[PDB]
Amino acid sequence: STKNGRDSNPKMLGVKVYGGQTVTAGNIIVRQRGTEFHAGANVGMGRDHTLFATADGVVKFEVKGQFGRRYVKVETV
Amino acid sequence: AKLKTRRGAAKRFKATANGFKRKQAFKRHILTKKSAKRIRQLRGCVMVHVSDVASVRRMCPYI
Amino acid sequence: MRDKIRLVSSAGTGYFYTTTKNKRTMPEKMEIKKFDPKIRQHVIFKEAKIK
RNA sequence: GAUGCAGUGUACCCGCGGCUAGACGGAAAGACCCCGUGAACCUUUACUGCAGCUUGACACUGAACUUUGAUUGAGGUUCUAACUCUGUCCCGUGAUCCGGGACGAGGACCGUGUCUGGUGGGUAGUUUGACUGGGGCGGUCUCCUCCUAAAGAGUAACGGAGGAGUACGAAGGUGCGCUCAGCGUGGUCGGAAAUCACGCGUAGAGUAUAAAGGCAAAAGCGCGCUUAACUGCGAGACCCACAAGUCGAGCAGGUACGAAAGUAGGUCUUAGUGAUCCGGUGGUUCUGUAUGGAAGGGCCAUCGCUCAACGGAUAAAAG
RNA sequence: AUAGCACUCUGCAAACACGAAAGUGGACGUAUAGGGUGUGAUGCCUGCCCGGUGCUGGAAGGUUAAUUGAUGGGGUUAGCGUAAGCGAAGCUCUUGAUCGAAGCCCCAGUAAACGGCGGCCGUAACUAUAACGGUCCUAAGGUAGCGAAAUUCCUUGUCGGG
RNA sequence: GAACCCACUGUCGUUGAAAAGCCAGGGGAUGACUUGUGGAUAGGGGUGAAAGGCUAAUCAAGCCUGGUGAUAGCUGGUUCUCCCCGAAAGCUAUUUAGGUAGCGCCUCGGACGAAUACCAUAGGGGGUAGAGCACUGUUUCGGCACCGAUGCAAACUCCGAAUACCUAUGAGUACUAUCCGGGAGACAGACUGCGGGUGCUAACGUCCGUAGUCAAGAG
RNA sequence: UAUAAUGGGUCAGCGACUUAUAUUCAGUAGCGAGGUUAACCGUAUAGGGGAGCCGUAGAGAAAUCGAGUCUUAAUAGGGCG
Ligand SMILES: [Mg+2]
Ligand SMILES: [Mg+2]
Ligand SMILES: [Mg+2]
Ligand SMILES: [Mg+2]
Ligand SMILES: [Mg+2]
Ligand SMILES: [Mg+2]
Ligand SMILES: [Mg+2]
Ligand SMILES: [Mg+2]
Ligand SMILES: [Mg+2]
Ligand SMILES: [Mg+2]
Ligand SMILES: [Mg+2]
Ligand SMILES: [Mg+2]
Ligand SMILES: [Mg+2]
Ligand SMILES: [Mg+2]
Ligand SMILES: [Mg+2]
Ligand SMILES: [Mg+2]
Ligand SMILES: [Mg+2]
Ligand SMILES: [Mg+2]
Ligand SMILES: [Mg+2]
Ligand SMILES: [Mg+2]
Ligand SMILES: [Mg+2]
Ligand SMILES: [Mg+2]
Ligand SMILES: [Mg+2]
Ligand SMILES: [Mg+2]
Ligand SMILES: [Mg+2]
Ligand SMILES: [Mg+2]
Ligand SMILES: [Mg+2]
Ligand SMILES: [Mg+2]
Ligand SMILES: [Mg+2]
Ligand SMILES: [Mg+2]
Ligand SMILES: [Mg+2]
Ligand SMILES: [Mg+2]
Ligand SMILES: [Mg+2]
Ligand SMILES: [Mg+2]
Ligand SMILES: [Mg+2]
Ligand SMILES: [Mg+2]
Ligand SMILES: [Mg+2]
Ligand SMILES: [Mg+2]
Ligand SMILES: [Mg+2]
Ligand SMILES: [Mg+2]
Ligand SMILES: [Mg+2]
Repeated sequence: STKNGRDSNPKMLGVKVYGGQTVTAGNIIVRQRGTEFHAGANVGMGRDHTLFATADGVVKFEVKGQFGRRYVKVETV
Repeated sequence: AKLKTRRGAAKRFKATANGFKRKQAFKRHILTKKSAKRIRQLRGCVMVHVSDVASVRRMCPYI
Repeated sequence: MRDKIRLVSSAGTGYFYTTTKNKRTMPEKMEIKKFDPKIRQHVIFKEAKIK
C-alpha cells in the first residue's frame, strides 16, 4: 500500500484589497500566515496577523525603513 | 386529506413577520474548551436561510 | 491528564467558571480572583468538583 | 471481425440433388463475474424474542409433639381430614370409558395457577459499511504542513513527503531589563566536549511540538507585582450549498501592571476535534390542567460519545 | 443398511415420542427388556493425554431474583411568628437495613464423551525426519502396525520386474 | 434358468411411436421377495436401509383462494400540429457512488434601469516560465573545513517576465447587469490543441487545469 | 450505432399522467377594510343558517407589553418589527 495520501483543507490566504481601492473602516486588507506585510497608518493587526483598516480611505502599498519591510496603509481624504 | 405538520420541524421553527427564526447549534455540551466569544455569540435566535426557507414552508404549512 | 474543574464564587451568587488543571502538579484546591456579574464586583473563586 | 460504406475485380435469367464455411444462424431477458442499503434455505461462543426444562415466594394447605434463636421464626418426629393411585371389591350395566360407594397404599409431600432467577440455534425475526484501473486479500475513511498547482483564490489520482486526537496558574497580563551560535587564544583535577577572561567574522541559535510563513518595538531570554484565561456587547469585513468557521476598531462595569502616554477579552500563527435526541448538577422576577402549593416543563451556566465508517440510519447484530 | 461389538439412559404411572389437554405408542412388554449414540463378519488387537468443552459426584465460603420493609430525605397544612420563616398529626413522593434458592466462581472422576498427540538449535544437504543429541514449553508430545498410499507439493522421488 | 420385479453397457430416437422409449446384451428370481383390494400418517408437517429423496408430469418448504393492484432507488413503453427560448454530465454531503438533496447551469412573470460587458488610460500585489548558486542538498578538477575554476534541483532561491487577476475614469457598440417569485432538467461524458501527475515521454490508457468541437449541429 | 447491441412476421381492433381531499402560485369575476359560509331547514340551484375561517400587529421561551418589543445594571449598542 501507500503511506502517503493526506493533505489539509485550503485556507484561502492572500491580498483582498489592492492599491488605490477605497475601504471603509473594518475591511480586511491582507490574509497572511506571517507578517509578510506590516501595518502602517490607520491599519490594525490581529492575533492571526490579519491586517484590517481602522479608518475610511484609500489603500496604499509601500516599502520603507532600514530593514526594507513592506508596509500597507490607509490614506484618509 | 388535510396536510399534516411535521412536528419535529414545528418544534424547531417559529414564524417571524417576514420569515422564520431558529436557535443555533453547538451549545448543548462540551463547553469548557470553547472561547468566551463563541459562547456569547452562539446564544440567541437567528433567521432561517433562504436556501432552506422553501423546505421549512413545505414541512410547516400552517405556521 | 488534565481534569476539568469548576471555580465557584464566594459571594453566594452561584456564579461559576470552568477550567482544567493537572492534579499531580496542583494537588491543592485552586483559588483565584475573578469578576462576578451578579454582584458586578471582583471576588475570590474557589475550586469545586466539575461533577 | 462488412451482402448493404470507399476503391476495385468478377458476374446472362430461373430450378433440382448434395454440403455446412459465414449470415457474430434458431432455441432460453447468462447459470460464470459484478451490482441492488433484493429473496430463500442452512450454521454458530452474531443481536434480540419465544417454546421446552429448571430455582424460589405466594395460593390450593391441615392437626399434634419436640429442639434451637432474639411475643415471633427455622429445623426434626408423628397424624388424617384437603389431595393422589394407568391398586382391589360392589352398583349404574349387558361396558378394561366414566361416575358413585367400600377397602388398601400414599399424604400436607407430589402436582397445578400467578410472580420470579437460571438455561435455552429447539424454534422465530433480522444484521453482517463504503472507496477500489472487475471483485476478493491488503490499505484508507476526521484534522494540520509542503509539492503536484500552470507568479490572485480554488483545483484530481490506491500521486511524492511529514505531523495531530496535547501541554501550560504559568509556558497568561503588565513595567523594567538582556541578547544567539560557532571559532582563536591562555588558564586546577579538566580531558573532542563541560566552568573563567579577552578578541575577528557574524543570525547558522532559539521560538513546548511536524512543516511553512514569520520574529529587533525582537514573537528569543530574566526579574517585581498580578489574574484582561474578565462580564454585556459590537460598526465592519473574510470564507462559505446549508449547518458551521475566522478577524475585529469601538462603547459601558469592574480589574492588573505603569510616573505617564498606555497595554491586557489567553499562549508568533496555522492541527489537539463531535451535530441532534435523552438525561445529571447550580441558578431563575417564566409557566405550572378548579383555586393556593407541589411535581413536571421552560430560560441561563455547565456535565455524560475512539458515535475514528469522525454530517454521527438502531439503546441493541456474525457466517 | 446389515449380523457382531462398545458406551450411556431407563425400577414401571419407566426413560423416550406424539398431543393444547384428555389421552395414545413404548407394551397387554420390564433391566437377558426398552430408548439414544458410535463402529461394522472374521483373525490379531485397540498406545499416551482430564490442561479446554461436556457429563458425573462433592462444598456451603463469595455473588445473586421475586418478596419483606429498618432507617434517612422531601411535598402538603393545624398551630406558631411584626416580618423573614419555623412547623406537630394525617395523607403522600423517594431511599433501600435485614431475610432470601438454583446457577456461577471452587474441588475430584470420566476419552469405544466432544477432543489433542509440540517448538528452536547442532546435524541430516538432495526441500524441510525429536533421523539422532541438546535445550524451551505443554495435560502429553504416537506404542503396535503401515507408508510417494482413495493420503506425496517437489514428482514421471530412487532401484528392480514386465 | 422362464413368468414376474429391476435398470449395468452400447447403437437409435431426442419438432420421437414415447414430456424418459425401442433393440441387442445385463441383475435378482423361497425371499430383507413380488403383487390385487380396502385403510392410516398433511406442509416447517408427513414419510425416508438417508439421495435433500418422495408427498398427483410441481419440492432447500405442495396446490387453490384471499391480504393483493405486496414493494422494486431496476429494465421496458408512453399516441395530433405549429411558433419562441434553450442545459448539464460540476462543487458539497450522503451504508453514498448507475439514487437523492443545497448550490452552479435552463425557462416564464414581475420590478428595475445602464448601476453590466468589450477596448484605451491610471493605480496595484505576485514568485510561475526562464535564469542563478547568495541559503539547503547534490556534483567534477586543482591549491593548502576554506580558496580558484566547473554542473544540477517538484518539495533550493541573490533574481525574475509575458499572460492572468483586483480597482477608477472614458469614446463607441450591445434592452446588458441586479432583485423578487412559478416550473424544470442534470449531478456515466468523449476527442483534439496547450501546461502537468501517473504509465514505458506505451495505449482510442488514467487523473487535473485551460480553450474548441461533438453531445444537442446539417452543408 | 449501418452496426454483427435491444424490440417488432403482417393487418384490424384495444392499450399508459387519472379521481377525491388539503395547500401554494398565476389568470379571470364579485365585493372590498373587509370577504365568506359549513352542517342543516327549505316543494329545494332560490331563500334562510354568522357557529366558524382568512385579512387587519409585532416582539419575546413565557409571564407580559404593544408601533414597539427582546437582551442588559444601561435611557448605550445590537436582533426582530
Ligand atoms: Mg443546557
Ligand atoms: Mg470470364
Ligand atoms: Mg439447393
Ligand atoms: Mg448434414
Ligand atoms: Mg445483417
Ligand atoms: Mg445465436
Ligand atoms: Mg439478463
Ligand atoms: Mg454465484
Ligand atoms: Mg419483514
Ligand atoms: Mg463496494
Ligand atoms: Mg485491487
Ligand atoms: Mg500553489
Ligand atoms: Mg495558487
Ligand atoms: Mg495562475
Ligand atoms: Mg436517539
Ligand atoms: Mg392547580
Ligand atoms: Mg462521513
Ligand atoms: Mg461406518
Ligand atoms: Mg473389523
Ligand atoms: Mg405388473
Ligand atoms: Mg427403483
Ligand atoms: Mg437366476
Ligand atoms: Mg403436529
Ligand atoms: Mg413428482
Ligand atoms: Mg419460507
Ligand atoms: Mg436559439
Ligand atoms: Mg460541459
Ligand atoms: Mg451514515
Ligand atoms: Mg444503483
Ligand atoms: Mg443515468
Ligand atoms: Mg525551471
Ligand atoms: Mg453521483
Ligand atoms: Mg461524475
Ligand atoms: Mg473530466
Ligand atoms: Mg479515454
Ligand atoms: Mg459536421
Ligand atoms: Mg454513422
Ligand atoms: Mg439490429
Ligand atoms: Mg441492456
Ligand atoms: Mg426479435
Ligand atoms: Mg394496431
